[PDB]
Amino acid sequence: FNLRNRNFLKLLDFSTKEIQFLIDLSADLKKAKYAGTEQKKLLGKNIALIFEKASTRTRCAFEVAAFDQGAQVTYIGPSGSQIGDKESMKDTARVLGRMYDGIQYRGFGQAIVEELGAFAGVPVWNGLTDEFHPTQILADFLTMLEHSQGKALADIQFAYLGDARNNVGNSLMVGAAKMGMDIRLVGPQAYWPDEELVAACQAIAKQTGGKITLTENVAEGVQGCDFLYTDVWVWDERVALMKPYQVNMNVLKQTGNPNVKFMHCLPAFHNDETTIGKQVADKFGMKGLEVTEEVFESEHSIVFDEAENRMHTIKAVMVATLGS
Amino acid sequence: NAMAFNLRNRNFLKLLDFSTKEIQFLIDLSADLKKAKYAGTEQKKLLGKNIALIFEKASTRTRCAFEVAAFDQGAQVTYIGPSGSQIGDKESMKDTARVLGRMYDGIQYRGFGQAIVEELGAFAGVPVWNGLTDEFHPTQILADFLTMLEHSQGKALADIQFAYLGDARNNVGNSLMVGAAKMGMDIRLVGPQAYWPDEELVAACQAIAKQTGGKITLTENVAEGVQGCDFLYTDVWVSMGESPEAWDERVALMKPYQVNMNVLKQTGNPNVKFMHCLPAFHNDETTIGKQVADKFGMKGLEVTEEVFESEHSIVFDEAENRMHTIKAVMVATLGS
Amino acid sequence: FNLRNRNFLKLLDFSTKEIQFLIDLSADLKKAKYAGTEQKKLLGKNIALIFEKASTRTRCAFEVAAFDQGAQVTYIGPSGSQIGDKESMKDTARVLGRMYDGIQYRGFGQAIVEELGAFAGVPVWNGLTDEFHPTQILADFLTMLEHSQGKALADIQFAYLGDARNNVGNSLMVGAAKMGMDIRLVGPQAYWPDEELVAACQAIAKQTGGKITLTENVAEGVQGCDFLYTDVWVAWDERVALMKPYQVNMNVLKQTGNPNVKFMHCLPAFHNDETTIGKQVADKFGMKGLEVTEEVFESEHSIVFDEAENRMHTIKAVMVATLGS
Ligand SMILES: NC(=[NH2+])NCCC[C@H](N)C(=O)O
Ligand SMILES: [Cl-]
Ligand SMILES: [Cl-]
Ligand SMILES: [Cl-]
Ligand SMILES: [Cl-]
Repeated sequence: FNLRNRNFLKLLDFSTKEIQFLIDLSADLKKAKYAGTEQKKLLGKNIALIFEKASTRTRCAFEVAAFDQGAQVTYIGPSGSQIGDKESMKDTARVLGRMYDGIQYRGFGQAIVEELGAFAGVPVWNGLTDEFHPTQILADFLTMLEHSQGKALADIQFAYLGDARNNVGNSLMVGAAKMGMDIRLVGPQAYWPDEELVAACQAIAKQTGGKITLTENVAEGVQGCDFLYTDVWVWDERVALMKPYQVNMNVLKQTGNPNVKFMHCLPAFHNDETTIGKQVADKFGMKGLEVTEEVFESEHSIVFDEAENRMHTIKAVMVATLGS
Repeated sequence: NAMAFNLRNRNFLKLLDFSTKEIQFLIDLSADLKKAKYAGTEQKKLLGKNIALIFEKASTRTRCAFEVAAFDQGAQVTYIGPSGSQIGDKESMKDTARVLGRMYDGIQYRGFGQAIVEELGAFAGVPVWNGLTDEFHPTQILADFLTMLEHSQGKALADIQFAYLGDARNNVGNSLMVGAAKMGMDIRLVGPQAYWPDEELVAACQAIAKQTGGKITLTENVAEGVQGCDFLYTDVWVSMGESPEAWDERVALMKPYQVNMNVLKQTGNPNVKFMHCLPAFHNDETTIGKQVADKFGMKGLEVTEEVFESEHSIVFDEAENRMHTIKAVMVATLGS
Repeated sequence: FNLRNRNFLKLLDFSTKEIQFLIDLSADLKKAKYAGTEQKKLLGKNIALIFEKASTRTRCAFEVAAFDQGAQVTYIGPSGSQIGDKESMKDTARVLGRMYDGIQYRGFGQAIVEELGAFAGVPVWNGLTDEFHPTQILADFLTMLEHSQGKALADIQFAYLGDARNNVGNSLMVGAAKMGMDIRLVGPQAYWPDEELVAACQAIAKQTGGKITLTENVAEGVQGCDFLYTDVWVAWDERVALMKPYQVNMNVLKQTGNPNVKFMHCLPAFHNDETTIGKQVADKFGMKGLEVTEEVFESEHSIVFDEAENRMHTIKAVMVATLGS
């Protein structure tokens, strides 16, 4: 079975087995690249990559995945896009859909990409919107499976620390619900995900055997976790509020799990080697913000495997929807 | 096969640089490449060729059409955007042309004066293709003529009658007039006299038309202009690199030439089709189109939503044909 | 004999024979492309081109060379958010190194590219930093060889006129010392290269048979030269008055006493009124052309477009040598 010709707009649109299939495909494509046996399933296909806001990481993952599979790409960056100011999205979708075989869109509201998905007539893939970051969560779930000693996703427990009211938190929560996982959102109540979405995901989790806990208590939130995940907190008010949710070595110890792994979608502020991270940390007497250098660079840290897996999972999305 | 040989290594700077039969050859070639692509039998004639795409203005259709065409034909591309170049600021176009010509096998240029692209064409040493200037947009019109043929069962171009409404002296108007003269068509340019093409260009086209059996009418009278037309064509009333303050004094002047359902009815032709080079301002789903239309109490500018989305509209077929026709130009001039 | 897996960060990192090898490979690749016999050694490789500062010239040479060799490229152009603002270079290098097979960097301090080179895990190539422009000098040396009536580099004498205190002057001086050449830096004393780099190059030149001369005297500086080289001079008002005596004009060519002397320039050049900037500057001083006159630039002595073409072939050599298989 396949997702041939589907769009990839948000994980809400997919079943448990369909998400698993994409992850399994990602693993097979990864192995094949490393083994030099990769079969080009997108040979002769042309893809357009529309970025209304810069996202070099997502961009590079799409380009490399396309190139590996025999496709060619057109990158349209923030200044290149005429959409919404000079040309409607409906018109733009119909035009691009005539010339290209598939289209990636990274932008603002989910409603924009849904309209592209409705009008383009070829597969449309969401590289990130305000609401959702579905490609990231695929990469994360693949990374979890690679680092969990054969535990399936439904047997995994993880915590996301800090500000969960944003695309990454939203997508982790949906993904966890879908896959029957036990997720804890650990952070200040004001920054828990949207109540409507939580309610929807709780409904999903009840059918899949998943669990969703929202808590301000770090000890309770991380106890027993296989993975700990965080992201940047964006600052005076936010830092003071978020500071207790910093992932440091003590937090790892509080899991009680010597095999705990640490994940971060990146970029991370973990030391004074960025302009911004130094500015903030100095103003606040910190060394690293959402995560400490010690944790970020430890053997528990799997962030660069997670980063690499952006590419393999985006490759799976394109192959599944557009490959032949 | 003189024709094919005679196209090799040419620049594609304006349709004034091509014969009737050459234009027909490129259109036919476009149709052949369109069929082959759909059939999955396309033979790559630009394998190993590298093409530079210089864009001094914004583009969606023309950029993507060059990229896709190049990719389909085995070529690779380097896109240099409006922030990327600055030509003439730090480096002369003569120098830039000579440098790019040593590295690349073909160059596309979209920008300002026709003189600039002609200088590029003179100095590069490889084929240079005009993807739009202030004065001309020749690839557009190849796509438009292919679309007209495809939507005129039986008819050749010399049998077709069409009207262009609006700003007749913009690049698209100019090119449509040239193209119609070259192909023996009956073209009406319908819009205010202040925006008619340059009298020297008109004279040149009228001379061409007399030998092909074409007809060129410039008129401010909508009914005389559209009566009997097979196709009605328009474009946005202010062009790129005109300043946005031009809208203020152009909308009211151009408003009588809006393509609405009533204009279609005035052709007297129930099978009239509508064309537009795109982008179009036909509703409130763009910030600029809403703001301008609202300033005049309009809904849609040069074309109404009703027309644009009707069964008479063939704009997305026209847009797709941008790629097949660009492909033809590159294959003819650089292919082997 | 190979450079497989090496970075190409600066000519200081290479031996005389390694530089010669790269130049010979550039020549071979050039001949192969013209002959239609090129063999693709980067087939299937993906390369990232990071340009923190624009250069359409260097960019196009990397792209075309990658394309000819079967590679695919991702061009990442200049923005408000530079490497090190939001993400460390160490993190960026590691991520890009997992996705790509090779990485070009053009940007700011040499330290940045050295860090990228240390962390990426794949070959890293310097397309220009504040300190060094190594790919340019390889192109220049190939061009010199091609236009030298049978002479090797060690046999060549050349002068660089004007402002030498910058990446091009620095690289030309290193390159010349490495290859045993006789280089004259001809210009006002305040614009000679960094004194520490001069000292280091004088030490290299002593091992290779090279010669480095710094002088303000044009006649003495250009006497006997096979090539004359310059670059743009733009504190715009004060520089131009200082630099004006070092304009390459026909009289300077004649002062070499060499009727076969050739003129080189890394480009872009201000040689007339057909650029906004060149016209704006020249007009203040009643000049037509700044560092070079139109007459010299467009003359039969000028080899600037051969030099420009050679940016591609030499960049191709660097990628093939380090990443090819
Ligand atoms: N991206 C665009 N606005 N394209 C329209 C191109 C044709 C139009 N007459 C122009 O020169 O502006
Ligand atoms: Cl990103
Ligand atoms: Cl999602
Ligand atoms: Cl034309
Ligand atoms: Cl160097």
